[PDB]
Amino acid sequence: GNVQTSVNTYNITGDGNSFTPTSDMTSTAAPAIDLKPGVLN
Amino acid sequence: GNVQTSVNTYNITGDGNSFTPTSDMTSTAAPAIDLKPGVLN
Amino acid sequence: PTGKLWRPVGTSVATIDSLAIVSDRFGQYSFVNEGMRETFSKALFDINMWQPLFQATKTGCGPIVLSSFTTTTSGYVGATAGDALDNPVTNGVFISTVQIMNLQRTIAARMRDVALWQKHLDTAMTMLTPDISAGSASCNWKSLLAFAKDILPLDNLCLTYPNEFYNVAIHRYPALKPGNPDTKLPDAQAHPLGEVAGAFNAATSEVGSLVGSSSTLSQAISTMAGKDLDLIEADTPLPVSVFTPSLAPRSYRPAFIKPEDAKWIAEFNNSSLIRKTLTYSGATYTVQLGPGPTRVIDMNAMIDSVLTLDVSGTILPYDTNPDLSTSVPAFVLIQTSVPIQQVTTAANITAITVVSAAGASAINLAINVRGQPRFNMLHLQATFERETITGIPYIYGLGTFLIPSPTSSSNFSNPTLMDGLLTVTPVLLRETTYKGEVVDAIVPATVMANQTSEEVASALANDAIVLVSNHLNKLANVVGDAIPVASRTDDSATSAIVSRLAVQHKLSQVGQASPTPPDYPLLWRRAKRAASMFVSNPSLALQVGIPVLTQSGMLSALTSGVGTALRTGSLGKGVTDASEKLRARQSLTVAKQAFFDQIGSLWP
Amino acid sequence: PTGKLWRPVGTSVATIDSLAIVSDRFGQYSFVNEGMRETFSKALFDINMWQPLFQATKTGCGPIVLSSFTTTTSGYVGATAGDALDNPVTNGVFISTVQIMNLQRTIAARMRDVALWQKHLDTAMTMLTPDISAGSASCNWKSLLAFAKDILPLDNLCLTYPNEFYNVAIHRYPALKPGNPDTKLPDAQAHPLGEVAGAFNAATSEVGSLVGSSSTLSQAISTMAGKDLDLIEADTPLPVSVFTPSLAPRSYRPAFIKPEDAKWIAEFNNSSLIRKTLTYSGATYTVQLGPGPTRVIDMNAMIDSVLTLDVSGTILPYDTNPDLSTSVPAFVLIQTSVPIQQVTTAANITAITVVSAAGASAINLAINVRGQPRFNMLHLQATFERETITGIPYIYGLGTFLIPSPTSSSNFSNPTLMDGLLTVTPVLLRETTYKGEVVDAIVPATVMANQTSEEVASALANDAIVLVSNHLNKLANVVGDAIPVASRTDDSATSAIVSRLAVQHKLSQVGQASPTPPDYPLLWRRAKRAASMFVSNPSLALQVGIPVLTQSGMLSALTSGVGTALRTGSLGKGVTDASEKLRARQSLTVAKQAFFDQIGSLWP
Amino acid sequence: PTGKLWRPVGTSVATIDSLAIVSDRFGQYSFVNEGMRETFSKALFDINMWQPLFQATKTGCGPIVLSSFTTTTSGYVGATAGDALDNPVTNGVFISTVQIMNLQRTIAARMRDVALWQKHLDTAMTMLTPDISAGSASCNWKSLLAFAKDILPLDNLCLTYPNEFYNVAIHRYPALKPGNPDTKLPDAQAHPLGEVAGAFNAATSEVGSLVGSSSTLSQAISTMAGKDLDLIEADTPLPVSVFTPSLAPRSYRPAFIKPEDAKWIAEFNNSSLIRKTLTYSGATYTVQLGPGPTRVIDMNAMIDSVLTLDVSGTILPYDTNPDLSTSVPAFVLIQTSVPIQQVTTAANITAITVVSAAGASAINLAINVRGQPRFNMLHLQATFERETITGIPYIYGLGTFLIPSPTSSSNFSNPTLMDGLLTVTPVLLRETTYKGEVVDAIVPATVMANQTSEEVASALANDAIVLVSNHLNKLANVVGDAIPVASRTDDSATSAIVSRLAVQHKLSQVGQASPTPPDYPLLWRRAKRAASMFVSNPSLALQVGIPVLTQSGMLSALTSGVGTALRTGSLGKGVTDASEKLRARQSLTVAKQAFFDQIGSLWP
Amino acid sequence: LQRTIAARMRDVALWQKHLDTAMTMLTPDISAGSASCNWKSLLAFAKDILPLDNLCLTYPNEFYNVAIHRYP
Ligand SMILES: *C(=O)CCCCCCCCCCCCC
Ligand SMILES: *C(=O)CCCCCCCCCCCCC
Repeated sequence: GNVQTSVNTYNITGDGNSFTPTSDMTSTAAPAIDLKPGVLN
Repeated sequence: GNVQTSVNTYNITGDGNSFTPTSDMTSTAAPAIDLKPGVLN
Repeated sequence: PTGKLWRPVGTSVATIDSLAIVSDRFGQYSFVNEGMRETFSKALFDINMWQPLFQATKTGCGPIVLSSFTTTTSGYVGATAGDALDNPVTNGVFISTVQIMNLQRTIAARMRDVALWQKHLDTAMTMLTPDISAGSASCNWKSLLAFAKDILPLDNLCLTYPNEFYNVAIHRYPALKPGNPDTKLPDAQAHPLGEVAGAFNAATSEVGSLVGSSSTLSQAISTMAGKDLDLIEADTPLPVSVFTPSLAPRSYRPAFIKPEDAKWIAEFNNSSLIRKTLTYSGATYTVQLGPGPTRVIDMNAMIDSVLTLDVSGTILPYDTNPDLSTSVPAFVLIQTSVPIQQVTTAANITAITVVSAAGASAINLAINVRGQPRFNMLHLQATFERETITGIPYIYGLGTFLIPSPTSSSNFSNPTLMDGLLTVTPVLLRETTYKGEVVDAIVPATVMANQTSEEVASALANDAIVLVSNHLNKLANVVGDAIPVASRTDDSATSAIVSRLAVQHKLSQVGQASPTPPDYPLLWRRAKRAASMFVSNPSLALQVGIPVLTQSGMLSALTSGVGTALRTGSLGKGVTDASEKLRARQSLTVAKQAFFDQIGSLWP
Repeated sequence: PTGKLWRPVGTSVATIDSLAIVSDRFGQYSFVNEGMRETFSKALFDINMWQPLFQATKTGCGPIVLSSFTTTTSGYVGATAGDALDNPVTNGVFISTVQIMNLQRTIAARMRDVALWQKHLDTAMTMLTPDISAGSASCNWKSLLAFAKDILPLDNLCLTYPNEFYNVAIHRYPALKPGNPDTKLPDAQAHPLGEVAGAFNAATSEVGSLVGSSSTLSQAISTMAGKDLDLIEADTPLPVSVFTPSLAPRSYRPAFIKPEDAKWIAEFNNSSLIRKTLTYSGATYTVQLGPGPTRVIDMNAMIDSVLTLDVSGTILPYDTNPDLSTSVPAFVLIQTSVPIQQVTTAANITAITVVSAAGASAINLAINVRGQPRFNMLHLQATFERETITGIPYIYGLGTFLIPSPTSSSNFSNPTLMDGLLTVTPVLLRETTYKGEVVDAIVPATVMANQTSEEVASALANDAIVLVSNHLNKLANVVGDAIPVASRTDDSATSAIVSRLAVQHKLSQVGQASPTPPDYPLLWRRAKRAASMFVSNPSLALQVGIPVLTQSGMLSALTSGVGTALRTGSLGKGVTDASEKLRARQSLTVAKQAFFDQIGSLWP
Repeated sequence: PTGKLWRPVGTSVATIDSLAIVSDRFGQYSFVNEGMRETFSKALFDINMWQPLFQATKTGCGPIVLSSFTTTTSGYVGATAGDALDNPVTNGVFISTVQIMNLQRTIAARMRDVALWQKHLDTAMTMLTPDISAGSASCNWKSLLAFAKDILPLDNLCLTYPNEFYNVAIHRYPALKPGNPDTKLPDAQAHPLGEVAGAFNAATSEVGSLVGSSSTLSQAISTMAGKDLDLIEADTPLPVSVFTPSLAPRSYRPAFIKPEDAKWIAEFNNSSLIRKTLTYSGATYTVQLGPGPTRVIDMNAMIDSVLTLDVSGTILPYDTNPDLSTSVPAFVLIQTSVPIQQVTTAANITAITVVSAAGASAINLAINVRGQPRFNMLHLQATFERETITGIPYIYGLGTFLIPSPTSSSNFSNPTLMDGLLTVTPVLLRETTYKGEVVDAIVPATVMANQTSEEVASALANDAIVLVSNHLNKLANVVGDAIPVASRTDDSATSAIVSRLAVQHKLSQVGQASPTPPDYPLLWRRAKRAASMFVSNPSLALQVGIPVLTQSGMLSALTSGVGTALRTGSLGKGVTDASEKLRARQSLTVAKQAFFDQIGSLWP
Repeated sequence: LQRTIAARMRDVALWQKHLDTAMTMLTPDISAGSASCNWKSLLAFAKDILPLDNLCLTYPNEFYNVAIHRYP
């Protein structure tokens, strides 16, 4: 967790972070991208 | 394979054709076209 | 915008009422939003492709432009006057009803036309696997052709139009590269109409196949949200409906199932025999309840099903005790006064109804199979109904024998035909059964590590256990499928569990010398086999005495992990073992190149 | 528009045949329609996300803009000169072939890169279930971190780049809200790149989960149209193909199946024994056809399959009648002159072929398992073929014994090894079997309520019955799945049936005193268990004597209901029991909050 | 573009750093790309539809325009400053986080609202199958209505709002055509809001149903790429993970399985008996290894599983040899010095551990079922672990009896309880087993035609064979499903094989008189049953001695054919037997028209 | 300049290893006079020997161009 500083806009051990799940926003990237023949073109 | 000539831009027995699969372009047409109620509209 | 187009019937001022679906002699113009043109274009595109075969065979009628079925009207387009008012579209592209009819029956008529040819092109195309998945591999064209000139059966359509099918083909198989006319050489690149799609399906060596790994994920995501794998070990009443129990009729072998191993089956454990009588079809028979305990299906705790006790291949010793022969085997209910397991003698058994006898005695149902006469496969069968047993505190279903005359010979026989394979089929899903009671809701978490080794395999078709097993089984295929719970990759699944074991083993160490700092290399590995043992045999998580898996945390934990795990797979999840997977694909293309080499010699 | 872009050849105006694909050295420019940019953008978007990890580890090469693989050409873009003429596009955005190659191998190369890291981020993320589905629940960050500082195994990648992975993470888990730099406090809202998608997956308390309930429907709709559940009880010839019978090899236990319970199996019901002889491999053996009826597999009405009669664990009494030992058990065909069931004595049996004997007599195949010597699991096995039995009116497959010397001891034995578990596997799907005849088409409606209790379980692998069972079974999972046939919600399924019962019971009341006005509360409930009994055990609808379900209306009715029922579910079908379902999710988040509370204390 | 919108925080000059997610009091504006508006519009569109029911019941709040949740900001929109710099969008349409919240909870709240009504509308709509699939068929409206006025149970919502539900309905069922106000007659055409979608689902008589045939293909394509059917007979090491083995616990019946038919099970084939002793729980018992060979589960070659030997319904002759009674049946390991199958007498058996005994002797576990006392269904069960047997060259699991006192009576008994149904469940997927060894990778091609008839059915739960069977089984359902391997259509599957047979039979003819020119009509037909026999029983392709199917070419061939075959089906694949399929649909509509005719009379 | 030369150094160190098992797999180095070996054969030969997991079979004239600069 050693301080970095600019590489990325947020420090991990940074001031006032906060792990806190909300039933409201179910974390998700993009897995189901459609590529099948008919659907991709 | 009898010569045709114009019907289509390519003769089958035409000069220098070439069957040659490439792992790169998996042949593909359009089978999975989406038509289900919600998805077609 | 979307929906049918509307226009101010009252003119000029368009309010939420001065509108009206602009219908007319053509039907109603429905708007053709951007994406919906992608489909009808993608559909027509796949037909235009077959242009060279439509002319050749004088069918068709020219290329089908989607711009022939639409129009350029303008107005407000919504689903209802109210909301259509907020979509003023000018010169949008709408397709009138009567048109939405042709673009339909045209794509349908043409679709048949091509579907046919397209089938001939194929039996010839795939008839020489034009698809490899690692590196390349050619096959000198002359041979290839002069070869299929053979194989192809005389009723194809690739022999009547070679380079009328070939031109259609070139656009579907980037394997066949036509020789350019003004340099008389191939092209290196292959330009099939499916240019992009075909590029994005190739098994890319970096990661298996985007089209594969992508779906195997969205597929799992579907299930995860669908069945309701989430909430799999929820601790609170849940309607059986929430478990979508279907096609669920499990079969057994009672007269073997211990009474304590499955509440729905009590036994007459009494000293002597309990010969009773009953006038069935005139003739008087004697139900036995012989020497042994004679386990009988209890009626209460028996969800109005369709009990069908099959008695076949099972022994039928009418050879020794002649007493057995002559007795028509039959499933019979038995209402007892005092509760069974307390019912001593005949005077105790209230009444006995032959709910389903087998016509013809035990000497026509037989069939000699090497001395030991067996039972000609036949199915006796009641149709128990929750309320037909209202009030009646004690009543049991028993597939016994109904001896026409008890004797000394049948004094150690005990005619319970229950050794047969009985098949109960819950005929009324809404109601489940648990621990012997009939309910309308389960409490998942309750059924975990609460059954015993066989208090599971002895479950009753569509009972909590069988439901809290059908459920885990889905969640078991989502992990088995999407997540890599079968390699040393300490995946998201076996990872969710490891965090529980830590937090658990960590507080059990709090208070007292704490001489043991948590392990972790040992915890990771212990939770790996825990998550693995689950994917393996989903059931286990119900049996009391299973390491890790049966602690309240896990599962409730696992699933919610596996959950978010699927909702992030990326696309290149296939990178897992995409090395040996790749090396195996090159292995195949090397062997397939070997094939083309013979096609290339034999038919020069 | 769609397809490759085309400009004419001769020049000037472009007339069909004057237009050719504008092939370029790089490749042919194929148009990139609006939606197809959504994908390649959605794919690149998921890669750019990992920007902070690409720089950290000096891989990558800057953010991948999709605008680096395309171009701004202009011309006519279609699938063929003819139709491309109706898509004049100006300065459209096309991607050349050689480019469609990089955007491919780039997204592939980068996809590997991230697929790896993305896997480490995960074993650490899901390693503390950042996903709840009811209300909230925090876990003081310090602890959390100082905790994973432990668990995470020394070879992750979340320990080598904490806030290089954290920055990637913040965009995937709206659970981790980074503390704002100039107020040093969270944000309430969480802004992960998947802003919308993640919003629309949360288990919304009003209705289960839109992403779930939506798919569970489109999923069912797929099947409904696919297999051809529609037309499930159609009354007219249907090619077996229409039933896509696959992976279909059912196994039995003949020598038990009554001849009338399944046409494909006749029996030699004759008075005495029928000892015949046959020189097999020199040695002369005697086929027995012993005391009992000896049910044998008939050859006609036997779709050229792969019969594999297994004889194991089954008794082998060579102990008593020594006659039995020494005889090599073997499956043998038996051509009889007079039809079986009319074949009295030896002179009647034309010939007997040992289609597959077992090397080594019956005293090496044995194995003592408590007195009663069993059969060492071995599989005899013919490969019956429709025409190898041409003309031959009578012929039967019999898995008998082939005794090397019949004696008085084997005078009541009857060596039929058919008591073994035979497994026929139709090896030629196109041809089915019904009521004893081989056909190419079924008549669905005919097979409904036409089999008996066991004229179903005794069906022959890939025969109408087994096909008209594999079919109902799909339709049974569409209702079981999508429709709520398992709650008091008088669903679309049990509703389609109720309307039939009414219309039915209503005309049966017409003519005569009509003293009974139709019920309805009783009809709704009767049809509810009818639709329910179906979802339960799809099979039943074939057995003669099943209430409601077996009348011609139903099914043909049911399906077409369930049909339209799926094509309207809406999206919020999950509103069903979305109350207890919700209350169960809060139940889990309360227990998971309990977990975070320990992570929060133990590791302060 | 896509992602959140950014703007030059440093003003004017927007570089790859002078950007910053434009967040604020509303959250972060995320861009709403063209297609993502299709969804939220398609979702809102399906809600607006229910407008007439929202006003009627004073709920709702006016029509929901998607233009109420968005905005018209402008800036650069990407996933990260770097890539967002290449998407300058002006006056794009973004939805702020707090808005992405309402459009969410609104569509959710409204979704409940309608989900309910929408359910009532249905029990009434489908309650008269408004959907036929061939030709038309009316039902005079008066009757219809006056009819449902009955059936519909008193708690619907279609009785409280008839033409408040009717107006919602008219837009979902193009069956109900409302009578036009100013000509008081129908309309011929029916204009339901789902105008297009409903047009493209009708079972078009040319080809089954586009929505069906389309999916049945994309569905198969998913699998083909997913599981990894491709590479199905790859000849090279493949991680077991590549086979996603899940929910895989197979059960047997040892003490029957020949040792050579399955390496994981050796037998003590020794002359006399081998009575050993062992102090178990104080009391001294004698393991027997009786008269017969007593096949025992070998421990090496036994993937650390969960062996659970069930002993029930199986005979228990304590009646004769009294020696048997009193002995507690129990699964026991047996470490032998000299390798088994070479272990002659007691002094040879190193030690014997009772890994799991059954409390209570053999006279409480019994239960008389007609003379022959059976075993009350009970499950003994070890938990074998790879390494608990480290070093130990010879050790075997044996479910024997443990007699408390061997006698002359038990001199021909042999107490192996292995005749029971043992169920091994691999508890650690990563490791597989092949030919007796434990491995981490299979070599597919090796397992083809390498097992014997029963060297397959005797496979050990999660062993190469069982894995190279679970795999073919998927590929078997892709062909069975998508491809027409069940009609005389010489499909792409049976076609890929035919080309192999030719190329094969053609070179075997090269060199020597070549008196036989290849056949083809006979080859097509031979390969048709080969591809067909595969779809039928996928397994066979593992057994030595199967025509065609087991030559190295096929399969590796088949799949790669079936592969490209699915990636071209077109859409109208349903044209296959779309004639009888059509004629069957007309058959149903004729019978359903018959129904409407009664609804039309009974309730005039 | 350090971690780049390091990251890239890995990248090449790998390929550079495949190029080699194929290059030295035909001693491209003599130390007295010359000695050729007709290219066709040479290539068609290594097309064999080289084990299926090299990287000189997946990029022939993508490795060849790297090679030409290391083997005179
Ligand atoms: C410094 O690296 C100390 C360890 C703190 C974080 C290491 C990784 C564990 C936390 C992950 C944060 C990013 C997403 C999980
Ligand atoms: C003339 O027609 C001789 C036969 C040569 C081609 C006939 C069909 C076989 C080759 C197919 C080419 C088009 C796609 C397979």
